[PDB]
Amino acid sequence: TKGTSSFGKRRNKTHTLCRRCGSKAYHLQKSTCGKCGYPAKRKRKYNWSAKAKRRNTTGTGRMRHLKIVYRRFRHGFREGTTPKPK
Amino acid sequence: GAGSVFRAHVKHRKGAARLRAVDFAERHGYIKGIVKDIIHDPGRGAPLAKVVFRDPYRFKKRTELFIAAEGIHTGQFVYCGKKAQLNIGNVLPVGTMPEGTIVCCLEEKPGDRGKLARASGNYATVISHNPETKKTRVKLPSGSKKVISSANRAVVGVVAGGGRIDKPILKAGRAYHKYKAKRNCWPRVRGVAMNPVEHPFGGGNHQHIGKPSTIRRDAPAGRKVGLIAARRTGRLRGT
RNA sequence: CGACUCUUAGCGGUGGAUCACUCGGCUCGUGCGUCGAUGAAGAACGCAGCUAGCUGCGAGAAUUAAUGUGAAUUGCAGGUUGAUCAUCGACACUUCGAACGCACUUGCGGCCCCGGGUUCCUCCCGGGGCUACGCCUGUCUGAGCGUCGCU
RNA sequence: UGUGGCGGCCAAGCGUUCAUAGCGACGUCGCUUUUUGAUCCUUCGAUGUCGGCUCUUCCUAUCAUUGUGAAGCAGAAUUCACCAAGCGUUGGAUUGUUCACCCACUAAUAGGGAACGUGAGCUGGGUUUAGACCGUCGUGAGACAGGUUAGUUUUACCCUACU
RNA sequence: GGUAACGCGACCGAUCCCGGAGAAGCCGGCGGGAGCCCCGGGGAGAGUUCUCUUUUCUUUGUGAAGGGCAGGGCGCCCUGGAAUGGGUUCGCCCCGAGAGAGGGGCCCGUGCCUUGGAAAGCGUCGCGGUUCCGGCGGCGUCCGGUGAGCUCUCGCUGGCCCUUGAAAAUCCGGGGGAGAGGGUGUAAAUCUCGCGCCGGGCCGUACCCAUAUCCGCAGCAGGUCUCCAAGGUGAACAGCCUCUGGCAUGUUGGAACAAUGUAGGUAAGGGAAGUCGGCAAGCCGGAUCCGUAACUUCGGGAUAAGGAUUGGCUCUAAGGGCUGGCAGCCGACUUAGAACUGGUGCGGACCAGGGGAAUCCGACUGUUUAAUUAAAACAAAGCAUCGCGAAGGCCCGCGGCGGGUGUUGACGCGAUGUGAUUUCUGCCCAGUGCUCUGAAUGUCAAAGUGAAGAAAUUCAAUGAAGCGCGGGUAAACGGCGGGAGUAACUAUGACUCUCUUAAGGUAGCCAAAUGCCUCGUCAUCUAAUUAGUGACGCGCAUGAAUGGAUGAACGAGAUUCCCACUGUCCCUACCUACUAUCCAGCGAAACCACAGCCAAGGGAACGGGCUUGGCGGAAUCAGCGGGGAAAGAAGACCCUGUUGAGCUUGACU
RNA sequence: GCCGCCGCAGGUGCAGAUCUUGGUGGUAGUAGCAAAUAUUCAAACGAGAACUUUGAAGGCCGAAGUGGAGAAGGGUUCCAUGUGAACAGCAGUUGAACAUGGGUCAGUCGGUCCUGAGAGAUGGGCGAGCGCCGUUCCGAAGGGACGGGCGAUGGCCUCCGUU
RNA sequence: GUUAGGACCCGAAAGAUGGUGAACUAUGCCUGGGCAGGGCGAAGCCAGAGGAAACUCUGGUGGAGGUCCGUAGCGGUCCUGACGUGCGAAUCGGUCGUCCGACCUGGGUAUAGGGGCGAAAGACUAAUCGAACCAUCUAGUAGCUGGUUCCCUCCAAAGUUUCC
RNA sequence: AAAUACCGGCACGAGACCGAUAGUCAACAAGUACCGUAAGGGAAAGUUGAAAAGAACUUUGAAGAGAGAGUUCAAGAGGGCG
RNA sequence: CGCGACCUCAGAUCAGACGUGGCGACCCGCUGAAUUUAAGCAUAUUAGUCAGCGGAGGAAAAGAAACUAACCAGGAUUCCCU
Ligand SMILES: [Mg+2]
Repeated sequence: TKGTSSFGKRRNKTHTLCRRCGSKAYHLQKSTCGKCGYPAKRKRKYNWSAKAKRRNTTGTGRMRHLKIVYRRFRHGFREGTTPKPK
Repeated sequence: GAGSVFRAHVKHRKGAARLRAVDFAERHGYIKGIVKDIIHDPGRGAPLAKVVFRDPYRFKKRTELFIAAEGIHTGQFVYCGKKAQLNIGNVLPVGTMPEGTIVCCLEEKPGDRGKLARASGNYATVISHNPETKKTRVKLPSGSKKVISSANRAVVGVVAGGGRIDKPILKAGRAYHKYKAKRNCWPRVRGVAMNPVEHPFGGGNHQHIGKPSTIRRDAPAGRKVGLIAARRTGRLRGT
């Protein structure tokens, strides 16, 4: 009676998708995100979680500002100049 | 247990009955209020009653909750103060009343608005007064005589609802609803039937105690279970 | 004889074993060694003529204006005085999100300026600029029978 | 073969009289594993271990029946002994009972083995998981050849053998 | 306007204050109004019509929004004062603090019809468009009284609580008169009355709600939150047959009818005699009428134990409303009695009690180890004490006048020991723990004082709590002996003496859930009883709130005997269905050193393989369980490792 | 693309390890397609019908249904046309199977307003520290408003939103 | 040839650090729903009879319980039945205890690991509870088992003295 | 400030390292698909032909599936084709 | 009562400047347990150990004497060798 008859009562989900990190880690009762942390300003990270570091890296996302930071660093930080016309 | 389970459940019981705030009108004057209605408050065994006053400076219809005394009716003028007369249902200082007066809702110190002797059928008895330095010996219902600085005030009469514990409990069906209303600690389990890993008196194959139930007062938590510093035990012989 | 049990020569099936190929992994060194409220990192959602995923981009949305050079793409529709690509110093850069009016049910507030409505006389609709925390030197404003000046 | 059981030797002697019908004191020679002991050879990558129900063959250390000897066998009857396992050797009250006791009857109600015969053949009544009761001991978690009470039993369709 | 409840059409008015709805438990009974059903006649469609049948069934009206009339509740104000006590409910309660008799009046009206509204819709028959058309024309869209029938709503009244049955936004209601309005009219202000004009943002609206859309690895017998609910039989939302709606047997079809399986029944005769074990299985069964013991907490027993009856057809008698001692008209169900008669047949299928007497434990309803034990376990009604007066009792905490008890005050907060009614709870501080008291005090840290030394060092009194000291504490743990003489036949014991600690087991119960000896000794039931009941305690090791005696009714508690009946058995036999077998289609798993004709010998002391003797002659199908030390799991038993965990103590730190 | 020779170096020699991954057999065409009563004929698109269609007959569920609709949950599963790669343990023209398309419309329906159990920002204090106690608790806590006066504006500052 | 480092390879019975779970089970609070058909007549009350009084009987009304037979509904004593490589990693048949009150329960919230809950069974805590799941230390320890790969030639062993 | 450290990133070069169950787990639309209520765990996967010249034409058959032809050096390379 | 200031303490949509956080191979300051070694084990060892918190830089730390030192003396800091 602890098995198949117990799986039938399980219908009300507690965990759901978060809005900050975007993972199935938002408990509705405690109102705290299990992955990153919804009330706190800081993100929950640890050193023993070696695979959690390589799941969400900085190289996975856009780096739309970071690549133009490198592209301006390889030029030498000129500030709003114009190329020479014809 | 520490909390959140064995606490008393108080939802419909709103507020508490407090004594009137002291001022010059209770210091060297008196004032009249009316009795509106009495009602059995949930949780408390003794019923309460609405006593309507008015503020001498402001104009809001005030109200005060007091313990209902035995033999009182609604729609009655209650005076209160130092210069008030002697009748049933009258709060007044202790230095004005003579010795041998049955009072309840007594203060241990002037200012706490009534703590001592205000449960169902309880009253503290003034033994004798002392004019110098304002002292008063008052015997409590336990038996001890406390010294009170005579600055407090107390109503006259016993509390209504006397003799509630004289009749034994009729049935466990009434007892279950009564203790469910009061506090969830009614299924009292024997410590021998309890497990020895949490309760100290548990363990063993047979149902035996095997250890002295008397315990020293100087004892930490977990061990302090039983007769706490028992001087004697058994049948009370004489007094 | 036929059929069934065993061995050998030739051939067919499953398997991808051996060998070979590698725009791929592993290690070391060199010089440089930077994010962000002027809204960073991250997540979701949209953008192609036919467009699922990846890549690219943000309603200007598989990307603009400009420079070097010079006649592309392909399965099909189309055009040298600048198509393809490389460069980009100029701009755009959606919503949530350090996310900043409150909650996070996307529902509710408040201030100012414009267009219909009017003929400021106000309700309704649309657009824009605004509205968190502690702190610093200049202005602002009032508290204190603490001080004392003067009547 | 320490234990149980059996067969011979001499024959103090009992048996009214008389060692040898029936026997037997004292020692004494061999035997077996349906029993209790010792031993530790293999099995701890396991051979499902108590009894009760059904089941078959085999042995004789024979209880009766077939056929002959032998008495302290007037007849029935008692046994001592041989050939000899062909065919026979119940029911019920109690005990969980192996064991043991009683009653009625018959021809005898004789004694055993099969890896303590026997669960992919049944039964769990008691032992043999934890739950509780009473009594003793241990200060104490616990122990009582001292009990009580309820306690999950999986699969052959593969081969041989049988029909 | 009226004595008045109150009404009409708008009929002012701030700050502040007060009150109401909001916003309140459960149950029993009664009454009224609706909806769904029941019937007679009249209409539109069909079936039966070899025979009869005025037969059988479908159907017959109206929303929201305003007003009137019924009908209910009235704890709403007047004329009047009642005992020889009145009106009055299914029940009751009320009454010179104001009953009956009389007049008015508000609240709800969902029942009636009127505007909405017959125009729409439902059928029948015909006319077209071969069709596209809220098409076209005639008729109906009824006449009435009822009913403990089922459901919903409202009203009245009583009972239950040692339990008193929620808060917030919102609105108007009432005193209140500082102010706004004016000089005789077209007055000003004031408008909650009837109107007229413009809008009311955003989010979601499809399907299932279950033996194919939820969860269980899946077309998964499991779990699974709620609404609507026909006729007869019948007390019944019980069981069976039919109406509406749904369905094509749930991973397959055909064939014969082997054994052995699964589910059911029938079985001549005996009736638990088999087996630990009436385990399973079987009998009785409802209603009416008569009638009922022992013991008792007088309530239960009890349906005690026990007996008689159970159809059809056709009659008789009894119980009511309306109108004008009296007559007529409408009448809905129950009960009682009699004869005829059916093959003794009738609760004809469904529903559908086993009792009676004893022993032990627990009062019992109730919680319970999901998944081996539901019970004598626990919760338990009663009793007994311990601490504490907020400067504290207890618990939690790392911390902040930290929180809980506490929204609380000895009839209170925590803690135990036992635990329905009735009697007792004895003796003992020897020991271990608890409490009280102090300088008469052996002992006594740190720090302070004084003395010696050139200084680090050394010495002395004082020496806190606690220990020791004196008392109580046995509803704290626990404990409560042994040996001899002895009374007129003997057997056996009253009585007496000694050793010894804290007095040495008090009264009851008893070979018990408690006695090794022991299957202890006696009556009993039986052919027999290691079984049960009734006895004496002398008890390895019984014993008085770690409890004992007693105990009415009961326990899915553990045992004994007798009725009742049965294939449990004697002792086996027969039938049906689902099975199993063959054919079409599809199509696993376990196991696998290799294979499976034997006996003796030896072996790591029980082999299919070694040796010697018997034998072995294609290939498959339905059974069977003897073997493959049949598969399982580096044994769940025991021991060891200088291997780990939990409980517990005065082991060690 | 590779071999020998002279020196050097190794992740350099497999039969097992209840060795790892992958592949394939005896088993084996074996066991099996049995929880809940029931189907039978005519024609039909189609090559093809024990399972699909309509027409007829016979039944079951018996209002606590094998009925109609909801909530959680599922997320195009609803419908139309075409298809015949895989599934519906054989079967299929059919189906919740595949591909193209349609399909959910609110001033009057629920959320939106509020509080209950409870959570929690913040005064304050604690804490090396991300942070902790508390919901009034040690606080400079009403940014609202009826009226009177004074300068100014929009419409002849008349009266109102005005400032 | 030997020692230390992972040191021929693999292997537990456990310890610490940090996060996550009361959707199954268990206790509360708030807001709500449901629970046929019948027996027994406990209390209030009326009339009559007897009696000097006190008071006692008879015939009706009426509905009370930790009430019963029993539906819905809550769990499954026995047969150790069917299945037991199941429909099913705990189902079904006969069969019951209870069913106006210590009745079951729909949603939101509180309580999390030497801790919580617990009408008290080391009982339960997501198919896992004599101390939950995942990652790290960790390749933790192992006087102990299991295995450890070409050829040819020559030499050729001990199950012991003493110690812990 | 000076010589000191760099395992991540921005640009490269080199190697007595490995070669599709090896090498980063991932040589390809890899922390991707997928599982768990969650902290978390975590795969399988290269070799057509130099060139698609990818088979026109006849027949069986409803289509699936065959039998002859064509390309090329060879189908001895037949759409999962060293 | 009335008039002007010094000190303590006040609110911002006052003009204008800051911090919040993702990541972090190297570094700075703090807390910093046991598996194990000691064939057992507690002193010791593992071990200023993993992990946790705060923070900026291309480096940080770091730096000129209340120094080494008994020599016939040297004289800011840093890394390597003996
Ligand atoms: Mg017998």
